[PDB]
Amino acid sequence: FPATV
Amino acid sequence: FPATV
Amino acid sequence: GAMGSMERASLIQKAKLAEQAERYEDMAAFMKGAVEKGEELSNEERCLLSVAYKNVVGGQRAAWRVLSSIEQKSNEEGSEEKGPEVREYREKVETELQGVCDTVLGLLDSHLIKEAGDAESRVFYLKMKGDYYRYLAEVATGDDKKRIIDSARSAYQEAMDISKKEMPPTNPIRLGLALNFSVFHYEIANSPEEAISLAKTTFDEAMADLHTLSEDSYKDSTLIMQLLRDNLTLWT
Amino acid sequence: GAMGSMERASLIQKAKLAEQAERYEDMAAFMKGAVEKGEELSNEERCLLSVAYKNVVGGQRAAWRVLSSIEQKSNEEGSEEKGPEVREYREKVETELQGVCDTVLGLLDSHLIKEAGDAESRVFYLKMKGDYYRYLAEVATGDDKKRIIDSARSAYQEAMDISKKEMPPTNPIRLGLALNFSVFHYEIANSPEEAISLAKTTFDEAMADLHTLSEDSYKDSTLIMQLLRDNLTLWT
Ligand SMILES: *SCCNC(=O)C(C)(C)Oc1ccc([N+](=O)O)cc1Cl
Ligand SMILES: *SCCNC(=O)C(C)(C)Oc1ccc([N+](=O)O)cc1Cl
Ligand SMILES: [Mg+2]
Ligand SMILES: [Mg+2]
Ligand SMILES: [Mg+2]
Ligand SMILES: [Mg+2]
Ligand SMILES: [Mg+2]
Ligand SMILES: [Mg+2]
Repeated sequence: FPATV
Repeated sequence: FPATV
Repeated sequence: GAMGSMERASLIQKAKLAEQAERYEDMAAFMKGAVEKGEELSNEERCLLSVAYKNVVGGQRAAWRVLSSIEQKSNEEGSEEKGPEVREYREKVETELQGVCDTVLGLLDSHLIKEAGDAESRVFYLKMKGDYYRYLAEVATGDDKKRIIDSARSAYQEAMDISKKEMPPTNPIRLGLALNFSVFHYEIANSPEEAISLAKTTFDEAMADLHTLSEDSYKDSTLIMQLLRDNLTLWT
Repeated sequence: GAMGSMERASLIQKAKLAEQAERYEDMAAFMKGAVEKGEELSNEERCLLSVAYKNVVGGQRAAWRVLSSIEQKSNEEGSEEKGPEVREYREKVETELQGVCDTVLGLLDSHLIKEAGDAESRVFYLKMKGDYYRYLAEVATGDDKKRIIDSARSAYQEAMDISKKEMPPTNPIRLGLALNFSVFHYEIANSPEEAISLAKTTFDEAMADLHTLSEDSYKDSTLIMQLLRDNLTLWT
């Protein structure tokens, strides 16, 4: 999965 | 801490 | 609210204790209680609220993905029928996840967003609104799926418009918003080109502004810039 | 019980799904429902029950230790008074932990132990009874603290007596029971010499019996033997 903050 | 199972 | 009898300051203190103890459900309940006191949140308090719910929903999302994967494999050819249990349990986790999202969105709508006038608070809350609609979109399949997606898009877009007018390109909230809206484009809106364009433009505009920053601000901004680069590497 | 309407087999299936999803609270609730159907548990089902509650209480114990450490530092000299919040929140976690222990002990008493006739089931449940009294003892400070400790000791001792009569020295349940009873001696009963003696004798008697085992049984037994050695290295 791609990075989120 | 010591090991327990 | 079960937190109605506890002092606001005690709720914030206990949220910090819960974080140290990795008790994120408690942390979220304490922060919900603090929001419901009706006063605006400081920057640190907004961080506590977001950290608590991000961890709670993150665990639910991970569990939902595991169960959805099992459910999909059970529906392939040659798979032995094993009854309704996998769907039922995936639905149970999904319903709990939706409940947490609805709770966060309810706090934002009553009444965090409408009282948030400074860019740092308003962009932060609108980013959260986009995030929690995005989590609803990840599990949505019904008549309202397009409206859930558009709700995420609309909140992210208002946050982007404010952030571009009112924040420097290195502001960590602006960067994190762009990171997440880019992921929205890639994983929700079937728009990988828009995701890639947004991540690249955000990275390049932040890079050109790093020279204005102190050492500590530089560390914060470059950390999020690296996440943008990580996604770009994943996608290209 | 909220699980009263679900089939026993569906509860077991969902417990396994919950384990895969790392949803240990759900796993424990499903297994509690399965126990409450009133039928005896198979070896795999006993494992699911123990894994679920071990993970739930393990997380509570870790959180309790974090909070107790903060509370103790707040009570040192020169520490700024910060109110009742740390004690209150430690007490909240402690009460939840005690509730989980009481729930497990209740399942064992009504009626798992009394129907367990084979050594493998009876020793397993008595080990669990000792473990959950041990967790109660870790947080106990009141009039009944000595009785809680003796309840753990008594359950462990009955399990040891059965295991020595009815199981080979390499049996993994016998080994895990000895490991945990040794830790009881060291960390609860203020008896480090007994802890060390038990771990060493258990290790040496298992070592002498390994020659009787298949490759797969050897792997299971040596894994627990290594934990005994790890504790001995920690203690000597
Ligand atoms: S709000 C959590 C605490 N984080 C921070 O203060 C820093 C600046 C280290 O990182 C932030 C801040 C804000 C956001 N955001 O997307 O709103 C992301 C990050 Cl990594
Ligand atoms: S019950 C959990 C599954 N574990 C096992 O079957 C093996 C044999 C791998 O390990 C066991 C079994 C029983 C116990 N015990 O103390 O009751 C411990 C371990 Cl590590
Ligand atoms: Mg007040
Ligand atoms: Mg649904
Ligand atoms: Mg553009
Ligand atoms: Mg039935
Ligand atoms: Mg107490
Ligand atoms: Mg002896």
